[PDB]
Amino acid sequence: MTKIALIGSGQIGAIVGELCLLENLGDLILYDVVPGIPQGKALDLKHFSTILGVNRNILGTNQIEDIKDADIIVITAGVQRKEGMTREDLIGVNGKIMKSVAESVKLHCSKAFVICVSNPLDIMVNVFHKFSNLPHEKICGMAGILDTSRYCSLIADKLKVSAEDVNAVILGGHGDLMVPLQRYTSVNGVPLSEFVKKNMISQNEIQEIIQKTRNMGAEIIKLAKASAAFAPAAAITKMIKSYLYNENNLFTCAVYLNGHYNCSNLFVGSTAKINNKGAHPVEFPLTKEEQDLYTESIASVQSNTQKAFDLIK
Amino acid sequence: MTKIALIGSGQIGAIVGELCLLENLGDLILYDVVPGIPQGKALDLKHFSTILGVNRNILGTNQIEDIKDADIIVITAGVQRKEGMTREDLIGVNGKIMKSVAESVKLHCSKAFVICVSNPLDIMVNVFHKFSNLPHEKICGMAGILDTSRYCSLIADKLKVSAEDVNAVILGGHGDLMVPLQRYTSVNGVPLSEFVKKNMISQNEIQEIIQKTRNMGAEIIKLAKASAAFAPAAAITKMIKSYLYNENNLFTCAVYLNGHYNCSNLFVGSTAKINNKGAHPVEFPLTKEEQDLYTESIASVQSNTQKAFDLIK
Amino acid sequence: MTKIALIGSGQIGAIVGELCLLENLGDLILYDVVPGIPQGKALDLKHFSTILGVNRNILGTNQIEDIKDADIIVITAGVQRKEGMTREDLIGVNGKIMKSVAESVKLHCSKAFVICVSNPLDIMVNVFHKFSNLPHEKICGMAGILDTSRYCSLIADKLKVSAEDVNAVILGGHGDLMVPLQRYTSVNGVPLSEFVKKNMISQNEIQEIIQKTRNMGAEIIKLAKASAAFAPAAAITKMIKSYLYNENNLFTCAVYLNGHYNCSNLFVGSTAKINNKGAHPVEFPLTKEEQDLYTESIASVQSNTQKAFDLIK
Repeated sequence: MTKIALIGSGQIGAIVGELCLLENLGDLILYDVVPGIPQGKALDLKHFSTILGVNRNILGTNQIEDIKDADIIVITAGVQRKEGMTREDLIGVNGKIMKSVAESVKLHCSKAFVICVSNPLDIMVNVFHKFSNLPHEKICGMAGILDTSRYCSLIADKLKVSAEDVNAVILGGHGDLMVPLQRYTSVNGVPLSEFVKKNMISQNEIQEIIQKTRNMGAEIIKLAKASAAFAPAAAITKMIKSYLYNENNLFTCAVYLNGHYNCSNLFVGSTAKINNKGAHPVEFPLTKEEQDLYTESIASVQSNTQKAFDLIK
Repeated sequence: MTKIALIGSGQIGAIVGELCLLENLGDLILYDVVPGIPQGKALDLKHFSTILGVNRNILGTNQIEDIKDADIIVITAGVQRKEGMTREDLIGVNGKIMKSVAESVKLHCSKAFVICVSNPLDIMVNVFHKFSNLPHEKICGMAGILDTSRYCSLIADKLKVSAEDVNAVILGGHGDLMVPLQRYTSVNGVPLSEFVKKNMISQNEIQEIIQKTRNMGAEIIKLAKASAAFAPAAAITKMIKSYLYNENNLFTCAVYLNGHYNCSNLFVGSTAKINNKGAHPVEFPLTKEEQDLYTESIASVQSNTQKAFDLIK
Repeated sequence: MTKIALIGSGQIGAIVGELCLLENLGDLILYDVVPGIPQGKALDLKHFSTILGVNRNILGTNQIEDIKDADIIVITAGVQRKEGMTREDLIGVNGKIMKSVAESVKLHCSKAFVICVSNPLDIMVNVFHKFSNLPHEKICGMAGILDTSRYCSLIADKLKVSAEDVNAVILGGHGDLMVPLQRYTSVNGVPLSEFVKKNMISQNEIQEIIQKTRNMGAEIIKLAKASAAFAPAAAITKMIKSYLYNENNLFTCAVYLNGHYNCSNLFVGSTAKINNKGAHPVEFPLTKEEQDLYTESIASVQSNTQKAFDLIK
């Protein structure tokens, strides 16, 4: 009975649709602006479903009114960045597309939980909120779970351990001003600081890893000649799952801050729980230096969000 | 008989129109997309003309077909940057506007000489060339004359001399990668190097001046809460005069390079002569270090020009 | 050595400063209440000066004490009217600002010649006189030259002649009660009445022109979405020139009447000469009907001037 609507049928959207079919999360509605594309991917996904014994319904469509009564909405519509571009270079073109999608969600399914993915991520979440007229808890963007997977993946490689239980918090905008927290990084419970004391990893090796985590999005674009698709989709699916199954998991994602971390009235990457009712920020006690870094990231997201609103007229 | 068409009736356009009326350079056509604005400024400029005894014709219009048979075209249409923004942040919105203007010039007056001013300058000149179908010598952008005026103005102040005969060459993009050439700076003929030997100015004071020249555009935006208008207009007028009167003056402006300075197929800030036939680059013998700096500037302009073409689809 | 102080660094002030630099009339002191604005315009004006080979000094300031020893003072401080407003609607807010400026001039440079421009013009001149404690010949307001340029410009267009030597007298307040004098309108010496006899223009066409001249201020505001700036500045610059160069030109401007045209103890738009010693009214022989119209205008100015003094407590 659950309806999952994918607004954008590119790489990310299709793979999210694939993962949702693998876990039987819901019926799919594959939407795109380009005719034929969603209908063809929906065909391929039905045949996939038949081979793997999944039976959920899949509809490919160019009529956005088919999004009605979606429980979940995943928004990937928009242009992706090429080599040499920043995520912020898409601000003009994607802001306008995000506004249009917002307007469509507004009239067709105002009760949905909305996961935004178009870049630059944090900025586009703010745009969607502005024109959608949905409650702020019902809107978020995925980024932190991707950046955290990259940072944890690198930490795990340097320590010669499974990535499976390396956890971390990364705060801030999905961009160069991310703030990975060493204090909030653990290996099956054991703080990262214990591995520095044991000389298994050095403060310089960690700064290196933080730099690679920042540039990772660009590095994949350079190498693969396309932006990351699989990890983003997995991250999104994890947020969907936490919402549908009321799991109340604690992630980093772009969420409405409201007095948390000395910030108010902005969507930005932060620690949050996701459940039945949506995405809810949680404030943890930062050091001065940590909060300073986080505020600096918040400031960019503030500026660029204003820039985005301005360029929409 | 000469027709001067101002595509854009903001600050810069109006002042250009004013300066053109002061020197009797031609009849004006004031064009803008926004209804009423050009017609009102035209009324003001008529009254100004009556007080100062200038008698040229002035037409304010929203019909871009009135640009027919313009001998000169000055393009200021586009958005200006606000505090905190770079010129490059306008790339998305202005590239689209510049293309549209290009298309209009193409069908309505293909024989005009075209001075582009919309930011980011060098990049927007390349866009205009691409979609206008005009010869490359008939297109340029003003920037170097403005940057030079700033640099020369600061040099003059430090040396306690008249700015009147302080001349200089600044190569490269109108941006943070400008290359002011100390070797090609003189004070009524006397090279700048003579003033360093005489201890009237130091190498550090010069580097300070170069930095202020680079940031000057932003510094005026911060202070005046609007971008510079008088100096840009005067620089534009100087280039118009050099074309109309066949003066063959040697400026820096954004010009088609074609094997000059190891660069081909790009409009970028360079040394050029302007006459009856348009803007013609001239190559001077640079040192390795000078050319290295210039090539680095050229590279940005290359990248960002590609970016601009990409974002136009 | 001449110092010209612009009290108010908006559109008009800056353009006045521009025109003063073009003719080398004096060093500029750009004052405004708003921090940064004059300093930024002064930068732009220096760079303008450098391109055009002008070398006068230009100081942007928020310290009104920098107005000391100004030979000339131009006052544009104040709020401008928007669409649908009359000039008289500013009476409350501008009267207070004018008083403050008066007080500052009083203590910092009592020997200056003062050209007031804030609206409603005639009323604000009277306010400045009251609180400034300067001789009445050393104070005037520009308006007539602007209204005359408009009327002459329209008469020139209808007669298919150069505006260059169409001259006219317009008496009275800068407002709906202007009194253009047909009898005192000539085309290179030839009275307007000769062109009516020759059927080149009709009495109705003239009344039409007079109506457009009255509404012209509002018509620009409507079309350009801002009030006229180039023509007001040129008028101002003309009055500056006539004072500095002792020209003894005969204009219409707001001047202290003292038994002239049956009026005493009021600044109001009238025929005057400007020279070294200030603005001096001159009475010409009016007809009964002309004088009646003029007295009616003078009455409004009287009333509204009283209103202004009242609203200042």
